[PDB]
Amino acid sequence: VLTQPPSASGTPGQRVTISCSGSSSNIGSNTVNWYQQLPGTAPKLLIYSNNQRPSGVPDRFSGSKSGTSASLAISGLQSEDEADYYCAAWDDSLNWVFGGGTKLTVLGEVQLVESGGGVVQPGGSLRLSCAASGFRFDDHAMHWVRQAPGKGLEWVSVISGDGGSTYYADSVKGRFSISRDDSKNSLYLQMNSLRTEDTALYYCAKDRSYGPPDVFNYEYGMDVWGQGTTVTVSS
Amino acid sequence: PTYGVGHQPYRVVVLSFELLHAPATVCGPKKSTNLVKNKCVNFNFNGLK
Amino acid sequence: VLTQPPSASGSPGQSVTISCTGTSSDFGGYNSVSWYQQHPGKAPKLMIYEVSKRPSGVPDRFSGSKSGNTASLTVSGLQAEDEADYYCSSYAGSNNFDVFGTGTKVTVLGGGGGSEVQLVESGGGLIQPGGSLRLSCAASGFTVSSNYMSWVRQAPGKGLEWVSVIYSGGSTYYADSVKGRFTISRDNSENTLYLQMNSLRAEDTAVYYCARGEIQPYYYYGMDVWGQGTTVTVSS
Amino acid sequence: VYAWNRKRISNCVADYSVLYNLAPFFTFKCYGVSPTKLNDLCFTNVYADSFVIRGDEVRQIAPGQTGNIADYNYKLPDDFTGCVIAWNSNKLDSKVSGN
Amino acid sequence: EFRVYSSANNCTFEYVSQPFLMQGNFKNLREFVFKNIDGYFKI
Repeated sequence: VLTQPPSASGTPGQRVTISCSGSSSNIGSNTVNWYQQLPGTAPKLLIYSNNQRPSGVPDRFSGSKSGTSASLAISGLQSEDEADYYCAAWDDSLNWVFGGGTKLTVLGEVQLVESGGGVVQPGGSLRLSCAASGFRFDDHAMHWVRQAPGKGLEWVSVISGDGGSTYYADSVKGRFSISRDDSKNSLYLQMNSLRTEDTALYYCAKDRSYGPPDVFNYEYGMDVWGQGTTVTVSS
Repeated sequence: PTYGVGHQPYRVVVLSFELLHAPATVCGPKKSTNLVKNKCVNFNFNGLK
Repeated sequence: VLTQPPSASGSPGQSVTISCTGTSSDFGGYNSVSWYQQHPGKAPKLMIYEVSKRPSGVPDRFSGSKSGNTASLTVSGLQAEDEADYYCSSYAGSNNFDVFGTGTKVTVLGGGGGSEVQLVESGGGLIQPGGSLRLSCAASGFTVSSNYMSWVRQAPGKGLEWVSVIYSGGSTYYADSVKGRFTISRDNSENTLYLQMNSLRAEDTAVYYCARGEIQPYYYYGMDVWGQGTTVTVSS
Repeated sequence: VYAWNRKRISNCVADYSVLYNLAPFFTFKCYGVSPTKLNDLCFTNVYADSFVIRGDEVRQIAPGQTGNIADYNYKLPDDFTGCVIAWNSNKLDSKVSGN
Repeated sequence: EFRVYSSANNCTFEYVSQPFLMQGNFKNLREFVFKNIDGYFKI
C-alpha cells in the first residue's frame, strides 16, 4: 500500500512537490519508481532507482528518497507536464504495489504492441498475446501492467528474462499461467476463473533487467510501454 | 564480451556485522548542527542531553 | 522446449547434418552441447559432449561446430545402417529442467557399458498405483556417494527430460514435473543410493535411467556409463 | 569465490549513504535493518567479503540456501544482518583472450 | 625491526596515530599510568 495525493494542483512558473509515502517493507528496502502517463497515450518511464533518468526524460524532473517516502520535483513545469504520475515499489512479500495517480493539471525504437482482447463469455477467457521486433527478448523481463478505463494501474504478473521463476499478484495467483516460447519475441498469458472484474488494457510492459525483480533491488525498472488492446468482458 | 546478461561477471560484496563484548567503533555519520546565540534551547553535546 | 526436426532420412550420410535450433541465445554460459544416441533396447551411449574433442569411440562423427545459434553435428560420411534417435542438450540456465529435445528420427536406412562399472536396477514388474517403490543403481566401481548423478525418465514416443538432480551432499533439487511429490533419499554412503516413488500420480509410468553423471552440466568423468531401465507398468 | 577477501574494517564513520553514488550498483538488499536506520547503529568491526559470480547465481546468495555456489564456496547462516550489494562489471573484466 | 615477533595472524585492530607516545644534571622523569578498563586502556 502506497499513499499518494489523488488530485493535486499547481501554478505555472514555480515548482511543485509530489510525494509518495510507504512503509519500510516496500520503500525502505527497495527503490521507488515514478511513471508518467499522458491522457490518451501509452505510459512511459519517468524516474527509475530514484537517482538516474532515461535518455528521453530531460533534466526537468528529479526525485529523492529521504527516509521511507519518495519526493518528486519538477523545476519549471509547463503545459506539457500535465500528465498522471504513478508510484511503484516492489515489496519484500513478492508483490509489486503501484500508486493511485496524481492529477497534476494546470489550466495556464522497438514497438511493443500486443493484442488478444475482445469480449468473451464470462467464467472462461482466452490467451493474451504480445510481440516485438528484435529487442533481445532473452535478456529482458516482461510485466503485465493492466489499466482500467478511468482507474489507475496495477501489476498482474512478471516473467524474468531467463524464463524460470515467475511471479503473480495476490488476486491473480493460481488461475493465471504466464509463459514464453523458443520462437520469436512473444509472451503467452492464459487466464482462468473469470470473475468479470477484468475490464482493463493489460499492458505488455518491457523491462531492462534479466532476473525477477526480487534479487536486483537497484536495477529493476520498466522500458518503453506498448499499445495495448481494450478487452471489455462486461459479463 | 559478446554475450548476454545473466552469464556475465557480477561482483557481489557482503558486509557482515558483529556485536561482541567489545566497545563499538563503526557507528555511522555523526549528524551535527549549527551554533546558535544565547537562547533557551536544547543541547545534546556528545550525548549530554 | 527446444526445436528439432521430426525425422531425417533423405540423402543418408551425405547431407544429413542434423542440429537443434530454437536457442535464440549464446547457449547461456558454458557452451557444452551433448549428443545422446538413444537406441531401442540397451541404454543410450554418449557420442560427443563439447563442440570438439570427441571421446573414445567412433571417429567418423566429429566437427560439431556451433553455427548461428545451433550446434550442427556433422554426421555425413559416418555409415549407412543405423536405427536410433539423436538428442541434443542446451539451455544451460540455472535450475532449468527439460534440457533434452524432441524425437528426431535419424535412421539413415531404417530396415538394416556392460562390464565398465556396474548395472543393476529394481525390476518394478506390475507396479501398484501409489505406494512407495525404491530403485537403486548400486555401482561396485565408481563411488555412488561422491560423484554427481542424475535420474532421467523417458516414455514410449515422448522424449527424455530431467527428472532428478542430486549434488554431492547438500542439494536435493526436484524437477518441475513432480513439483514436490518426489522425495530423494540417499541410502548408506558405502553400499548404494536409491530413490523413492512417494505416491505417484499415474504419470511415472515412463522407464527410468540412473546416470552416473549430469546431463546439462556434464563433465568428462573418465567415461560415460549408463544402465538399462525397467518398465513401471502402472495399473491405475 | 574460493579465495575471497575478509577485510576487517573499523575505526571510521560508516556512511552508507555515500555507497548509493560510488558505482552503478544493481542490488542493494540489506537483510538486517533499513539503510536509513543503519546509519544510527554502532558496530565493532565490519567484515567485507567480495567475490565474482554469474548473474543467475546472484539469487543464490541468501542467508541460508542451497546451490552450486551457495553451499560450496560461500554460505550465509540465518543471522546475516548486512547487505548483498552486487553489480555487473562487464566493462573491464571481459576480453577475448581466454578467461 | 622485525626481531620482536616471529609470526602474524588476523589482526583485529591497529592504530595509525602519527605522534609518538613518548645538560649536566638535568635528567628526564617520565611516568605512564595504565589500567585494565574494558572500555579503553586509559593510557
